[PDB]
Amino acid sequence: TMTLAKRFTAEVVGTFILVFFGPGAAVITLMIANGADKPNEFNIGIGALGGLGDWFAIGMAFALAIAAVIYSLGRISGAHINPAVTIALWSIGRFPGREVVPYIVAQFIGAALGSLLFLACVGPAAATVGGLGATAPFPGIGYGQAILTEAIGTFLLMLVIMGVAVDERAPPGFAGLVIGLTVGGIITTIGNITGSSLNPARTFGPYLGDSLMGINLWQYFPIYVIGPIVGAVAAAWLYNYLAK
Amino acid sequence: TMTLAKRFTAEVVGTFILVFFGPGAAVITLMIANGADKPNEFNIGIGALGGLGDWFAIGMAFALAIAAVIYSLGRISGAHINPAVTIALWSIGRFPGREVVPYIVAQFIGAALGSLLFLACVGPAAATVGGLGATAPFPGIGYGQAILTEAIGTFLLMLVIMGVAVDERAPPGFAGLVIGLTVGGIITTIGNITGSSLNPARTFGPYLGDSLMGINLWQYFPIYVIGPIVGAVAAAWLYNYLAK
Amino acid sequence: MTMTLAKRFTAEVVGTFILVFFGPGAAVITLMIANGADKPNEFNIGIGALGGLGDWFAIGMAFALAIAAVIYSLGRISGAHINPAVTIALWSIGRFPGREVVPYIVAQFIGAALGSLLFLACVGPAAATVGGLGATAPFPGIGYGQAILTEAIGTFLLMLVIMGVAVDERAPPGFAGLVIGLTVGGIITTIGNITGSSLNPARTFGPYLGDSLMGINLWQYFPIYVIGPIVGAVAAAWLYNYLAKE
Amino acid sequence: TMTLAKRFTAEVVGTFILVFFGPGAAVITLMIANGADKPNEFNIGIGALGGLGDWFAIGMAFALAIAAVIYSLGRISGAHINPAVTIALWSIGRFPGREVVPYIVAQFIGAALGSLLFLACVGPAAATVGGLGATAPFPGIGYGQAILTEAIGTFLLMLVIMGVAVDERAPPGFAGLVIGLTVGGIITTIGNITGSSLNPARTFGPYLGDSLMGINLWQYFPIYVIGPIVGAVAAAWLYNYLAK
Ligand SMILES: CCCCCCCCO[C@@H]1O[C@H](CO)[C@@H](O)[C@H](O)[C@H]1O
Ligand SMILES: CCCCCCCCO[C@@H]1O[C@H](CO)[C@@H](O)[C@H](O)[C@H]1O
Ligand SMILES: CCCCCCCCO[C@@H]1O[C@H](CO)[C@@H](O)[C@H](O)[C@H]1O
Ligand SMILES: CCCCCCCCO[C@@H]1O[C@H](CO)[C@@H](O)[C@H](O)[C@H]1O
Ligand SMILES: CCCCCCCCO[C@@H]1O[C@H](CO)[C@@H](O)[C@H](O)[C@H]1O
Repeated sequence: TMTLAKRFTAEVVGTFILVFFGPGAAVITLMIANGADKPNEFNIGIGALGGLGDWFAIGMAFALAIAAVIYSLGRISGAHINPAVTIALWSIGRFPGREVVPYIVAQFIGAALGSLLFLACVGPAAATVGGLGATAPFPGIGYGQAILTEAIGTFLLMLVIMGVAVDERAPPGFAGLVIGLTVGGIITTIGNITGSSLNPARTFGPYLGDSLMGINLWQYFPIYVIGPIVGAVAAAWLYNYLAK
Repeated sequence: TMTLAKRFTAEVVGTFILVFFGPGAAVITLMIANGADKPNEFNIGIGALGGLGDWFAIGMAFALAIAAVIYSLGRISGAHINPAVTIALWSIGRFPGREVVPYIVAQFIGAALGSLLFLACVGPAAATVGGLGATAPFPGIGYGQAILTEAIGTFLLMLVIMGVAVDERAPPGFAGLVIGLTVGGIITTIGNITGSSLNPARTFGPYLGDSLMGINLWQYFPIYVIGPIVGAVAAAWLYNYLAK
Repeated sequence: MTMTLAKRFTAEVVGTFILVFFGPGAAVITLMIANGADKPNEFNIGIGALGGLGDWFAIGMAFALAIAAVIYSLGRISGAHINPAVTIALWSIGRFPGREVVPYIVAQFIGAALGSLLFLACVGPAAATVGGLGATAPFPGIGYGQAILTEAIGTFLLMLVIMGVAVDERAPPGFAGLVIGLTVGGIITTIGNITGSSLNPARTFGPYLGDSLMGINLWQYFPIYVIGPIVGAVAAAWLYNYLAKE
Repeated sequence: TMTLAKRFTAEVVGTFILVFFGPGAAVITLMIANGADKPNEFNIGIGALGGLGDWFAIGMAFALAIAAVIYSLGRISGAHINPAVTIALWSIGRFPGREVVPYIVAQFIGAALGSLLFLACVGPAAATVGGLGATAPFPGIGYGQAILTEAIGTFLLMLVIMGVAVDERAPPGFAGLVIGLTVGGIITTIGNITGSSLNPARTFGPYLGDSLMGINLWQYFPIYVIGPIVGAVAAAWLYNYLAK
């Protein structure tokens, strides 16, 4: 088992790729669709040109990136790339408490780096037109519902993480592909309701870049901390109850 | 194995996710596409912006969710999340008769919960504009053809379920992924003909929420009971005849 | 459980039926739902009109996931050839009995006609008059010369995968169905708007029958979907062996 | 191992299929979308009809082709079909130096063949309208950023190649599928920034056909040599540091 110093840097490089490519697709969708007829308020540009196919596109950007990361770095850090996962796994005694805060920091640092680097790669348009793919409720969606859809979202994620990754009886090698594809699915449905974050670090990244680029959104941050965690811890604890 | 009480609650939580995310994509497609030019009668808003890609998006929302459920819960309840499967497996003596009615109830309860919760998450728009993703025949499609396409649909599903899940010679671990992706495929073709239900619990959920939200559609329910069961039992029995 | 030929025949019918019901069935539904939308040039015939190339990947995936489903359920029984070019290619390497090539191809053709006809019944005449029963034929500005070459280059990559992940002893077990299907899905996405990406005489036949039954005669183009696929498959099979041996 | 003569001809036939089908999708997208409303400068026709779904479509054309090639030919040549990979693997002492130049030549020859054959298959339209799918920066993207996005791109690729192919502990059989799907993912995000080449041979092919068809673009070639290599070598070396 690799030194914590190396699992930290593994968690950085992982969450960096999560936030570079995942929310990077959301930006590029918005940027190439910018100008097209948005036929109602609920449609904010994503879906304008490719309908829900735009959301699957985006979900798959996320999924296949997430999968890549697990398959390359999972053996090293565990490939958490998400604080809700770390917190959920800790709440079952599958992760050391001493390492939860160090992991989450590694995730946040990685997320900020991915968001900032994407911004540099594309130009200011990435934020002013793409929002750096930051998550926030959609037209006609309150905070109440926003956390609930984020909890129901991250509940299904963690449930798969238990079933195909943590459980001794899980078929080896499927983990990365399954976990990622699952996220990809969740984004397709949940995307146009809350931006399907499922992940505090993945929300943080853009929020920083945006508020660095003049666009302050931290009002909505709790939705992406409370929602994901209550979903993940719920999933983790339910799993164990059902499987013993 | 796990107590029936726990396989029940496993079947609820499974069918819940099946109906939350699967038909939830259908709703969100319709909602974001609401207002766009529907260039003929046959196009009812799905396909309006993203063409058949909208249907594949939707199918994948389903497929990846279904897969997630099998990989997480299949080890517990069997992950039937569908009464036609349960009835088909019983008709081969692979499932105890004592448990078919308890399973189907668990499925229906889970389906109503997933439909209701999605509704709460989004708002009334989810029903009045999205129809809660309920299945029903498409423009120029009679009841005769609607049960036949639903049979031909659920026939291919069950056939895979025999071939990659029930059969002792099936390559282990591929189950969840293959079965889900297969559904995904069916929806892509059959979607704009009957809404590709393949599943009485998956049709029931929306139908309840809709008729709770003022939109009564139970006229069409037999198409999604008869069609799927005749398809599933036909597949199960054909499989065994061919494989011995 | 090496099942009787009678049962591998009926397995090959039920397999090629699902291949032609769902595969070309997506192509029809694409056309039908997109019917009326602005086709911004000649090369766009309605597929791509609403969902761009995403419409072609949608269609390719309808094919791929159906093909995959078949292999994983019936492969253990008939071999899940569901394609005469495959049977002929495998025979040309002595991996399939000559006595069973003609019986296999007939099973495939019967299954393909049944899938095409059943889809037609399911939807209505619109399925043919508007959807063309998803029959393959060259696209605007594509000659017969190029149409067979793109169909050979197409089915060459298919058969090459079939060798590598299904026929070869050293292939990782269980991946076969998924990989072979997804591969087809890939080929359709690129080749689709050039020839309809048939890769398969039985898959072309099905629609052609239904169409010519519904008044739309297209057999002029059938050789493109017999010659092209076979020359591609037999080439792939024979190249594979040359590369992988002694 | 098979003789080098046969691994050469294996690398030709592989990179041929990479460039025929991969960039072949890009051409067909452009050709069928030719004429449609491009609602801003950043949208050059890809995305016009199917939004980002057009980019995922293209990425999957690539991914599934790449996967096919590894699964069929990887056993023979290693299925590099990419000079940056060969050069990266050499830099770790996993590939013989004597074979790096021969491999790269095989790749280039195979790429030129695939590009030329596609051109022949379709007609001049393939170049004059499709650009033979050649990669080049997008509107508002400088050379500085173009190499950085291509490095960040090919960095993720090689990182997966280490994790699921080179590493002794990698789950067997997942290689082809995972590596290809990963590329597919990268193209979806990076596509509309640089054309997501990740690969000198894959850029070369089109560039030749194009400059044969009157369209000279070699001004941009360094972006697709420097970018990919620096990304691949960085990834390879980082991996080993993290995994020992
Ligand atoms: C205990 C409830 C905490 C809320 C978790 C958020 C995800 C909601 O998920 C729900 O969890 C419930 C558990 O009570 C189950 O009864 C429901 O079927 C399930 O859909
Ligand atoms: C008929 C009088 C009873 C109230 C309606 C059903 C119970 C409340 O339920 C709510 O009703 C709203 C409609 O106003 C919906 O938007 C909500 O999503 C639904 O959950
Ligand atoms: C018999 C079970 C009652 C559960 C309390 C739900 C209260 C929602 O209220 C009512 O429910 C009734 C039954 O669905 C119907 O009259 C209407 O759908 C609804 O207005
Ligand atoms: C240092 C001198 C060693 C000479 C052996 C070189 C032959 C390489 O061998 C090839 O390598 C590929 C990837 O590298 C493998 O995947 C292939 O199976 C194999 O054909
Ligand atoms: C240090 C001596 C140089 C060895 C040359 C490479 C030999 C090929 O080694 C090969 O590596 C591949 C991964 O790329 C795998 O596909 C093969 O299973 C493995 O045998």
